[PDB]
Amino acid sequence: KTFKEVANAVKISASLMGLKINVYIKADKQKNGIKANFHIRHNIEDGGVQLAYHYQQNTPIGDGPVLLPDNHYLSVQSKLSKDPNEKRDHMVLLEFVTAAGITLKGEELFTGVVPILVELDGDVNGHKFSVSGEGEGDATYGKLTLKFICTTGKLPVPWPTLVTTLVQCFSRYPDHMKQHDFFKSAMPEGYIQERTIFFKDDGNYKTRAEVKFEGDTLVNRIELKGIDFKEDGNILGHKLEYNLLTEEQIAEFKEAFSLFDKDGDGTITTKELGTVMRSLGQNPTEAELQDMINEVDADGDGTIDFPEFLTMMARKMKYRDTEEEIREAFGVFDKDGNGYISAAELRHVMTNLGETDEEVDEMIREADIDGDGQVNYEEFVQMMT
Ligand SMILES: [Ca+2]
Ligand SMILES: [Ca+2]
Ligand SMILES: [Ca+2]
Ligand SMILES: [Ca+2]
Repeated sequence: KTFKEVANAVKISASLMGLKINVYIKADKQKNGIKANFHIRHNIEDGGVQLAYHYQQNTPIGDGPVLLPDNHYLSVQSKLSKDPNEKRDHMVLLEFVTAAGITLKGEELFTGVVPILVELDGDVNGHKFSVSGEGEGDATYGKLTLKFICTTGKLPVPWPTLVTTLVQCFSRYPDHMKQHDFFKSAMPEGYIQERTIFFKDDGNYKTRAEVKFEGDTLVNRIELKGIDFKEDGNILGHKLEYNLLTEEQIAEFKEAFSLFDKDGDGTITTKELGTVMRSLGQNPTEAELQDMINEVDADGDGTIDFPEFLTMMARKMKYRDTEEEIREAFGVFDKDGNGYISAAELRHVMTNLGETDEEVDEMIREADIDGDGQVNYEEFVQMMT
């Protein structure tokens, strides 16, 4: 087992304990609708991550009865691409969205393929823009395919920052979760979707959208206002990467999986998760272990099977680690907090994980760029590439 593999297991253990990557939906009885919260992580060019914290409210347009759900989440897989024959400033989007997080007439409008139209008018720090999108949704699979054009010329913000704003009625709700689909229940009259999106260390978007059928088209009409942005920051300075899977990356995912799946049955149970977390000096309760599993447990059986684990690792490719998360993983090895992983510290962790003085020294010696016999933060980072 390499230093890289053990560090990777340590990061995934902390991710399973703490990372919240889903779209969390709650009933809002006062508004006869829902609230949601989630965050997005945008990759900054030449390294680092820009966090976008989303707060959402949805309220029905009509007086008809709607479904108010139990707490649950949407799990989003999105791919951004370019149309090689498109000269206009554009974004091609493919998304698969599935509801989970509940353990084991409007819906009728979504059993086939539904044309979509999106229209956005934006104003960020007084830079105005418009976007038009079209494509189709196939809620049977939770599938969206859209192409968007900036109709005003050059988009003054990165396309990725508009993805969440630019139709959750296309989400796939599993059969055991159909009563919890507010979005389809509000159709065809539709819903108002409002957000505030906080770009950490930068300004915020405020959005208001009407999502409803106009004939047999699902239309999303949006207004967006951004205030308090930095003209040279990551958004108005265009410093976010547009978009982002090797056999090697998959094999690394599997090596991590097999450290949790100690009985080799192809699933990770609360007991198995607990065993690893206790070995890294955490002490989660049964209820907390069940909540960790729930974040990843697509089928709601109460375990993480192998494909569930690989889906989570694939989705985590859009959630680049923050300094604070990497410092936390470093800290599991750097138990005395002095900024240096000693051979003693690496042996303590390796031992606790059930993996010779020469083998430990050898591991240090590989990561130890500066030759001091210890691993500092910068060397830890470099070792994980
Ligand atoms: Ca197992
Ligand atoms: Ca499962
Ligand atoms: Ca230390
Ligand atoms: Ca060193």
